[PDB]
Amino acid sequence: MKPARPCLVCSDEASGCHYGVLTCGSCKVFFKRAVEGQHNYLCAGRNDCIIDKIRRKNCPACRYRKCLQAGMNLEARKTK
Amino acid sequence: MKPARPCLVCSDEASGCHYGVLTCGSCKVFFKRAVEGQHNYLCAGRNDCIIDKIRRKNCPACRYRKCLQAGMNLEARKTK
DNA sequence: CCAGAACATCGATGTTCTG
DNA sequence: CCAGAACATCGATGTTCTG
Ligand SMILES: [Zn+2]
Ligand SMILES: [Zn+2]
Ligand SMILES: [Zn+2]
Ligand SMILES: [Zn+2]
Repeated sequence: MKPARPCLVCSDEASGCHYGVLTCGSCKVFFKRAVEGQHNYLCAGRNDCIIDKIRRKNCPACRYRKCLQAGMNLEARKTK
Repeated sequence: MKPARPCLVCSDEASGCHYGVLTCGSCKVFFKRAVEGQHNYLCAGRNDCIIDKIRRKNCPACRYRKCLQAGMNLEARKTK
């Protein structure tokens, strides 16, 4: 049992730099899926929901904001 | 005077009087499924999300709770 | 009419592979 | 090493059916 190396968006076990920030493998494909298309989702609360290995599923909206705020960007850990 | 036409739990068009309250196809099933099944429903906000035709999938814990506040009951009968 | 079973669909996640 | 396709298995959800 590992000392956590925590994903900057959800606190679950990071897996490497993904799109510019340490993150587990789910935020990587979440973000990739988010940016490419229609992220018009709505918060059921007050635009500030907690996140954590269970609750990242609850609010897509907040999760997308947490990706942005932590610096994820597509042509990063890449090109120019 | 009373709203008859829409779901008491998510404001989607009701399908008849299920387990005690005017409701839709979904909250009916959801309700039974809540009570009987063992789950993990965890609010990510403050235990007061807006449950509606689209944010209802976001917090099932709050859907459940809205269902008990509104009157749904399992041993509750039939017949118009 | 309604409860409840069936059926079908949503989508997150995890793996392994290439370049 | 990361990006990003493929393809899998699930849990949660939701609609239409049949008694
Ligand atoms: Zn994460
Ligand atoms: Zn939120
Ligand atoms: Zn409903
Ligand atoms: Zn909630």
